[PDB]
Amino acid sequence: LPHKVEFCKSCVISNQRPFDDEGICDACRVAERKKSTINWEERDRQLRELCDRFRSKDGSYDCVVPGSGGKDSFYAAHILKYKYGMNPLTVTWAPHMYTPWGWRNFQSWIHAGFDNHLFTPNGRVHRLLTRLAVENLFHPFQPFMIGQKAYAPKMALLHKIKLVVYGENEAEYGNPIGDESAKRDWKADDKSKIFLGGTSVQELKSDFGLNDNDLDAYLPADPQQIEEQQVEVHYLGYYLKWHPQSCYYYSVEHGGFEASPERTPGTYSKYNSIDDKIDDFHYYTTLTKFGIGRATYDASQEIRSGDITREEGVALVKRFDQEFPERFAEEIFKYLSINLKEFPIASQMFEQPIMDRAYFMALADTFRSPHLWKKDGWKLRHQVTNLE
Amino acid sequence: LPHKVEFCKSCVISNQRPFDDEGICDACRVAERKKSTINWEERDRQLRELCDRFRSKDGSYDCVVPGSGGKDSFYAAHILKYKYGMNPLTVTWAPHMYTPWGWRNFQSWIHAGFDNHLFTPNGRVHRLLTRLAVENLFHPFQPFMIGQKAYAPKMALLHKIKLVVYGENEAEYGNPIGDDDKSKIFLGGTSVQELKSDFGLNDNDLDAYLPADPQQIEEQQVEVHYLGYYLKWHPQSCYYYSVEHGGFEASPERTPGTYSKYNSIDDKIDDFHYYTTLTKFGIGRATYDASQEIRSGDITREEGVALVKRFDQEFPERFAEEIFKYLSINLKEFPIASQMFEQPIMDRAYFMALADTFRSPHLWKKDGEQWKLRHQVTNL
Ligand SMILES: [Zn+2]
Ligand SMILES: [Zn+2]
Repeated sequence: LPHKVEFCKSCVISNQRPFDDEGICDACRVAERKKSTINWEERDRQLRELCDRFRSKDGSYDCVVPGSGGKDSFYAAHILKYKYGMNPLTVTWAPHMYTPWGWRNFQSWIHAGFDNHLFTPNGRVHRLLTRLAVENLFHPFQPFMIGQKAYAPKMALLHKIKLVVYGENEAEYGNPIGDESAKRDWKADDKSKIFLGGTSVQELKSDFGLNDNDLDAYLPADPQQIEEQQVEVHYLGYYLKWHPQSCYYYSVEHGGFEASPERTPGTYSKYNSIDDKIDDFHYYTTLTKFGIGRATYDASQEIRSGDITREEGVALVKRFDQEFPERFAEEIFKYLSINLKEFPIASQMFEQPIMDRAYFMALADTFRSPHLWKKDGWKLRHQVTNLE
Repeated sequence: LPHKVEFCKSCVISNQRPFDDEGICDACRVAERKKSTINWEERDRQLRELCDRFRSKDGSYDCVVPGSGGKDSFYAAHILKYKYGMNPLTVTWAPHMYTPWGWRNFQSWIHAGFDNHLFTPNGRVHRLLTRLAVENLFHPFQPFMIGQKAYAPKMALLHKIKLVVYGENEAEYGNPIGDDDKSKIFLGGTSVQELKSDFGLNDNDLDAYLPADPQQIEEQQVEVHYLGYYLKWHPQSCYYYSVEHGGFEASPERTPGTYSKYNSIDDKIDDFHYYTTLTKFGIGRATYDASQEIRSGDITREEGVALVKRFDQEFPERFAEEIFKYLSINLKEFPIASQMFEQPIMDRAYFMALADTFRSPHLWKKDGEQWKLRHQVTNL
């Protein structure tokens, strides 16, 4: 039985996303606590000492910066190279489907002065795992994120680079390192012990025509090798005050970063996560499953940053959160389609291998919980509201 | 003093490209020798036990297939995986500038069932080295080719893969295998010493162009094989195969300087590459395409001659302006290197003037304001 929907009284987020005694999410408390307790000058000195520790004296890379060429990864790599005198190799786990602006931003990243190693996993395997994750979990990104989180550490192992810097805030407030990942390497020995897109590796090979090579790209970094090679993952948001709007204007100035030419569906923003077309369906699934769409996440980030008030947040959520993303829907349906030509085995496992709109909407219904949705000739039972 | 231009009597190529006693290029004789002496069934058997030797059982990659997702690299990876039961990692040294169809073909490659590791070198460094190679050698691809040739062996070392298979004919006919003072080493006609000294580069900027460590190659038993040794390589076959199995997309329009639509269509700078070879050697893209098709038996020397006469001297206008911008070394992106150039921002007039400085009078004669070739290939 699911929890009754309550909204946080600082941001516009709900308790459904996968609160304290004043009804405030941990996220608002961490942001507000950081906006008093953090001395950014002494964090700047810690960054300069970390760079001194790792900076390469020869012509080798001293730094791995993962990212898609979005405003955050652009800021991270650009400030590490041209302000802290680092030599980052940039590395990209490929999106499902490049947006035009997303591809231009990836190129602008490279053309700001960076080598880039882009890994694009087997497109057939990726589509099958994405379709399975949509069918089983209504979570297209589930397999993708397993590969993404593994990629940068594995790339540091391959190029024998020790330092990995993510252009985002730390996972644990106060700690610039993350290290938990070892539990991913164990998850194994058995058939139905490991899972991918809500399907066991055993049944992927058994029934969907996959082999162990098709899954090599998704395996986590070997923790023995990580420890052995002294690979350290750092979060640049620990060391530098991370402000998305600042990263946008910085990336426009120094890189020619291009915002989405039109408003991102489901939200009001134009420069948050704009490289992957399937991003649209990701926020539709979370909306369907948890009653909170993309405008909720964007407005919550902007309320904590101090760029908007909770009242403007509530107005934006009300206007945009329930918008369906039509622009790429048809390409995405084709991407999710498991045809006989490309998938001689896997295609037969699906009742409707070729996805259309009606099938996707029917599938969405099966993830729409009646404690969040009531029909109107659908509508949220509970929308975020302004404070009393 | 340069050699007087003679054309080969089998194909339509000249002796200027960087002949025997019947006036036949070595390339025509080697194609003739191959279409007689080669038992392709026995070459197929040799391929099957190259594959047996290297095939991986533990679900790791057992081979590296380099390429851009053009018809050849598509064929190589697709036939190795789906016919010879290999598990290739595909590997791409990025082009200067993706064509739209080129990028869609690279994606079609990945979506035919291949993991791909794409290396895109520092775009500023690449533009500066390409502009230098254009100024000094009239050879935009020179630094690109150094990096490209190094890439696949280095990738085999990184992923700890032993077998590298190029989707092309062998370099040496008959064998399928390939075998401190900064003012000594050169890149785009410029020494490493002067690149760092005067153009604002460091050792890291040039790391991507360094060759594979030969000690590491020998130690890890990395073998480069050429698939054209083992399989009868026919460009047009690779095209129709790649269309059938991958949705390979030809150029929507005829490639400038030639008649073809699916030979090397991924890099916009490919246009200027064939213009420079024409300017320096009197032979453009139609000469290379027609010569290949004459040896394959698909056209006669006379059709070749007609195609060279109509297409070889075409200037590639479609991407000219984007390429001039690509070669432009502005102050924002190159605060140091920009000042080294008399005209940092390239335009058409500067490119044409620079071309003139490479147009040798033993190959080109003026006719009013139109350059014409002193010697064009003839039917004979
Ligand atoms: Zn909150
Ligand atoms: Zn010849």
